[PDB]
Amino acid sequence: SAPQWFVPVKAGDAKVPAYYPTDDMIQEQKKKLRTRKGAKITALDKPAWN
Amino acid sequence: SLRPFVTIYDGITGEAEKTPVRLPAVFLAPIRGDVVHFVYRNQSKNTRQPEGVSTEAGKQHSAISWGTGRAVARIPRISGSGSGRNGQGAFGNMTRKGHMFSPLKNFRKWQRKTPKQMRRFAVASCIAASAVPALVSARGHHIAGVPQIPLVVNSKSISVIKKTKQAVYLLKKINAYSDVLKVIASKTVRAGQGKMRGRKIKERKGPLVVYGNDDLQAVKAFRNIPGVDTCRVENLSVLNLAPGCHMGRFIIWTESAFKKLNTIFGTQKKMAQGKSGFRIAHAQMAVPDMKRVVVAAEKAKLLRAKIVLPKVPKRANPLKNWA
Amino acid sequence: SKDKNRSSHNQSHKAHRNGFYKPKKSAYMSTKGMNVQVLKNTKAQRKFALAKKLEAKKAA
Amino acid sequence: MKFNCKVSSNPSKARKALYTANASQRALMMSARLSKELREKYNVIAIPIHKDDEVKIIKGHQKVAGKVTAVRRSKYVINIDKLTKTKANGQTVPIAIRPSNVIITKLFLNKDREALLAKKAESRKSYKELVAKRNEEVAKAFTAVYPALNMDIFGKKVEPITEKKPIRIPSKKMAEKLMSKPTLRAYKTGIKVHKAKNAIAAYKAALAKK
Amino acid sequence: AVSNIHFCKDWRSKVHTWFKQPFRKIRRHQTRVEKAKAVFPATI
Amino acid sequence: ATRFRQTRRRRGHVSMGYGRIGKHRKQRGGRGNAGGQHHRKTWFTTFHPDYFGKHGMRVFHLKANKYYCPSINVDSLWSLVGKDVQAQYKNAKVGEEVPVIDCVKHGYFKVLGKGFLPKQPVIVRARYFSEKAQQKIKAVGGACELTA
Amino acid sequence: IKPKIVKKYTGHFKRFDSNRFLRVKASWRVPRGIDNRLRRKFKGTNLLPKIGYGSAKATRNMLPCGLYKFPVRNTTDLEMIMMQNRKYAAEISHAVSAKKRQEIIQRAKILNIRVLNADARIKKQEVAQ
Amino acid sequence: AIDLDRHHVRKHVSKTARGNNAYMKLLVRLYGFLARRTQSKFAKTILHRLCLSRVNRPIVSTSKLACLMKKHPEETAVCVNTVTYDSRYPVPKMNVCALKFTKTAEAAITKAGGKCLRFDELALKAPTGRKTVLIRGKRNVREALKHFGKVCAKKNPAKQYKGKQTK
RNA sequence: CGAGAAUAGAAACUCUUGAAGAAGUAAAUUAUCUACCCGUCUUGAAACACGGACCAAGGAGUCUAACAUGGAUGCGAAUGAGAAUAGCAGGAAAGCUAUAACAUGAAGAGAAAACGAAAAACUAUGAGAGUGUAGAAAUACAUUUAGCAAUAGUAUCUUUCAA
RNA sequence: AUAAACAUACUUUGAAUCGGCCAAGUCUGGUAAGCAGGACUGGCGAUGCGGGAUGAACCGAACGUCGAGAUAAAGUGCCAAA
RNA sequence: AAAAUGAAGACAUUUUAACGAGUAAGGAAACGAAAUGGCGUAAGGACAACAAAAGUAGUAAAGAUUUAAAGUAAUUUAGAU
Repeated sequence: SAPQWFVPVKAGDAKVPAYYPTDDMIQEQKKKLRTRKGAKITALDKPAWN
Repeated sequence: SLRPFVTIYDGITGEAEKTPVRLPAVFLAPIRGDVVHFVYRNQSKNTRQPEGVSTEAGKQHSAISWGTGRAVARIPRISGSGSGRNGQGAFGNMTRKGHMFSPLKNFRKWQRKTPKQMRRFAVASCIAASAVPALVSARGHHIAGVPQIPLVVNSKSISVIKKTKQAVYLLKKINAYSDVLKVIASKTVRAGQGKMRGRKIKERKGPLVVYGNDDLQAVKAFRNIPGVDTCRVENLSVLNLAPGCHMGRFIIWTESAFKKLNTIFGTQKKMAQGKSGFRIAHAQMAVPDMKRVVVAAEKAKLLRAKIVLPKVPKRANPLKNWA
Repeated sequence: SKDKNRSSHNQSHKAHRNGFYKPKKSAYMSTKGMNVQVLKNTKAQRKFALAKKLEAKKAA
Repeated sequence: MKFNCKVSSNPSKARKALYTANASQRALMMSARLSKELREKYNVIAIPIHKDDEVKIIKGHQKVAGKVTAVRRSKYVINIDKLTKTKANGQTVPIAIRPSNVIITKLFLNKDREALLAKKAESRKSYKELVAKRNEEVAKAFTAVYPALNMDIFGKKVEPITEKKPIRIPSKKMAEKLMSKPTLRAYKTGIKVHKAKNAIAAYKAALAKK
Repeated sequence: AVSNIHFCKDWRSKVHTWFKQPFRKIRRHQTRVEKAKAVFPATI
Repeated sequence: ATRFRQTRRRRGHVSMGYGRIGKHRKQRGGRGNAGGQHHRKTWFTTFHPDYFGKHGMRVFHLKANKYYCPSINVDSLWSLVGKDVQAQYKNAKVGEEVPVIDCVKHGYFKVLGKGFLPKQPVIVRARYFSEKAQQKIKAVGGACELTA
Repeated sequence: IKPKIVKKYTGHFKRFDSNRFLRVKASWRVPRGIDNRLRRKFKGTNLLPKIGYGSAKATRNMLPCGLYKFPVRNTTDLEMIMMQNRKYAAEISHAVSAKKRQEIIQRAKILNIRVLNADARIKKQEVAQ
Repeated sequence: AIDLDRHHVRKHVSKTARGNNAYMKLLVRLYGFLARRTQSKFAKTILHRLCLSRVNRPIVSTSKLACLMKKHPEETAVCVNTVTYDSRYPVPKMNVCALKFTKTAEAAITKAGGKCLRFDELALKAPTGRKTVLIRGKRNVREALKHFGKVCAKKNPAKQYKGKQTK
């Protein structure tokens, strides 16, 4: 498996080292920013803790 | 002392000799960086040539101070008139065209003494470090491909080498050419005022070819190769085995020189023959490892368990904090 | 050019920074100048007791 | 390395003898190389340049071929009729060329170049027969030790020794403790960098296989 | 310790340096060899 | 190593560690051992209390070779021949063959008696002997020989 | 994630009398004069560098982007921080040519490493290009 | 502020191995670990004596070891200092652990049937110390101590560094 | 009514502003508070005490020799013998090798003549090693043993008119 | 009784210094001095901060960079916070 | 200062507590839990693309002028001309 710090990206025909894989087996992954969850939706009648 | 075996390779055919050679006892001497540093710091100064300024430089005037009452300082002044030099500053240290602070004298101490037994201690410690691949590579040598880091070549192959094309061929066979090409590719020019004095090129250090008494014809072959230095086994010193006071030089031994090592340096129990009065010292520790003592003391149930420091709670106010 | 002659100002403050060095115990136990006959008796017994102590060591 | 104690390796002394050299030693320094056609005819590599010779510029802006019209030894240059520059008001002046940027294509050989060229030719042959005598002697000593091999092995490719016999020495445990901090940190980083490269190489190979 | 140093005179003109020492060996050894080649019984 | 002196650490300090009230002037009481009896008398009294005066008889030309007499004690005699020889002749007595210690050959002229000898006979050859040296050699079963 | 970098003094500790005299530079020197106004710490002029001004240990030598500077001279020197791209940022040396700068910039994008001199020694492609 | 008798200054006790000796550094690492874990006063003693300066670790001769080991037949003398050889007196059979052994001292001890141990073997065999006898050499025998003080003193005069015209 | 204890219960949120420039930082100006000329001698200088018109470059605890203390280093009753000097490879102001004169030390006192060290030591306190009990986590007591360094005091011995 | 284990006892090597000045529920000479010389202690010198308008010594209090509070000497008509 | 951890992480480790004024003066280098920590000038010996072309440089060095960044500070780093 890949190291946790290794996120391969595609190279536009630029020179690459031997160890770096070719882009044909490199798949891009969409950048992820959000890590928190939104507020849960409770019943209309029940009041919020806040 | 089991003294593990060491293989000897043929420089031309690449075939290991059928008779291994016991590792000389000089390779188990303590590797003392502090002792090497003391010797190298002293020995590196022994090539210096005497220098000094002219004795009469800046003192060739008949100047006397004008004294006070003339609105000028009391530094001596050149006498006479008619030129711009007259009435100017004189011998004084801070004046222009005068003598400097205490002039350098040619009878300074250029060379440094060192006890003989401390010099032999440092060579043995430098030889031992040449058999540690970690220290050899960390010094800046490419020894990833060599068969054995105490690299020995047959004395039969050495005796046939008469040209630099053959010496280069042997170095390729034993996978020692990685260092020679590093020196060739990284050669550059000096940075500073050393170029006017003649020192222009600044190369790196490569393998050292230690040869015996029967290899006096193969010396000429290796000397023109860039970054390859040859030294006789007896003439070893800290200036060869630790250039720049970094121990762990990559050394190529020959069969004649390798076998003479035991006679020259002796063992830890036998006084040396070539260097009379000297014997390899014992390290302060018999086995330079701390693991075997811990596990045995662990087996005896003597060590306490590892302590993790408790988290000291922050101070609170009991009068206001009910908890 | 008259100058001040002497002053004890700041002297006690100096003497107490490293306080009064008391003598050690061995100072009070010196025996030089003791009574002549007393030293003779003490020497006589110390010689007698040592010889007895030594002959047992030689015996064993 | 120089071993003749009479000659000096001081750069400053070398330049001083270059500027103050007389005409006798200036002629032998402004030499040029013969062309292929002339080299085959005379078996001579280079000769001192001469007037009315024909040369060909090989380094510079204009690689023209012309006739030597002036051999100025005080300036250590030569002049060619083809290489000129108009001096604003209209007159043209020759352009100086260093004699090491040209090769001679036509000699001006009256009577002394003929004697020189013959002398230069035999010197090449005499050295060639002397090198041949040394080379066989070197080869003869190589056969007496390796009778199954021939000296041509030194000109071909070399096969490294791939055997990797290791040796047990009771100092490899101390290797990390015998380095100073500046050289310990560099050694450990090289190990860490080398491992990471091997990890990416391994992951790439697995992806290539799959 | 009470010092007894005799530098009140002009020692700078009394200083003798041994920079010729490494070349005395070469001189004497070469001359010693030359005599042996001339009449070897003489250097005996 | 000029980079480890105190001068490099006092750059920026005006007086270079020599004081402002009392400067670093040329002299501090005279050149050499000046004033040995006037203002440096407390130094010579304190640290060389017998410096000034005369004592003993003059020797107009002292023959220092006549006082040369290296000494060795009895306990150190056997170290001249080593422990290997000492153990070899450990079981000897009168009548048979006994090793001879040549102190003069080793550069020792007088033999003194200090410490204890091993309980073996031995022959000691030397130029001078102390009274207690001969007693200890004879009390062990040995003989003393004179030389020169 | 980025911690809050707090500086205890954002100004500069200028030398005493460096404003009045041009021979006295602005680089700090402790005044050792016996009657110096600043050394005696008078009112108004009592501003000297003291160890108490040091910034927090956690966020020391950290650039405002939140990473630590790491100088690089070629593409191979980038591999030494290729595993720490969340801690270190590259920094092409001031003497690296424009040709070698392109290789470093295009390689660091492959290795996902932030470069701070990404707009250095760019060619004339500024106007009408 | 606060009226303190004196301010906090570095305690004048060594806590590591003086110098750059790689082996002596590891010994302090070993006994600093043993003293912390085993909590034995013997390891705390050996750790402390390993951190003294060279002048404060005086030598012990084979003659002194023999006298101290007379009534301790099966024991291991432990001295953190170089052990020299007293050629005047014979060396009996005994086991000694010391930092360094003189070539002649090691030969004499071995030839008598004894053993010459280093401090790692002692820690491997007797970590807390069970059949050992702690020994240290004399300190006042140094000739430098003679000249200390005032040579004009009435009670214990010094020894008057020799120099110009000393009688 | 109720401490302990047993048994069951419950916390994940809103709004505004920001590549049309948020937060921070810097420069210039303004405003409130604040600020005497640096170096030096001196009890005391911003001083009506002295040097300083301005800028650049140069500018002052160094070298040799003897001793002592101290930290790192080798060897250790020895250490040094890069004392001169003699050899070795290589061509070398570098490197290596020389059973060696001597220097310091192993013996000290006396002006010198003349001499030249054990009762195989003693006493006191003192480093360390165990076994048991208990608290009980570490640790705190009981008891057996050893007594190094250091300090002090004793006998005994060499030299001195005198220790 | 009270305090004292970063307690205590030191050993070695060494720097600078021995022009001092002020205060006072103190003294001597002098008509007296911001004079001359002393006993004990605290300070200035070597020392900034808050107050006494200003001040080497007075009163409070001695200083790593900051925030919030309770304070000290001393103040609360305006300059000037009360 | 004391505890804990300790072959290499890293920020010269982790935790707790006390402390931090200062002229003359002192605290040389090295010492893993480091017997103060560092910046700069020039020269000498090494190291500087680890897979046989191995630090930077006419795709613009040193220097100079400034703009910003890092450091309590000595100073360093980078952009533009």
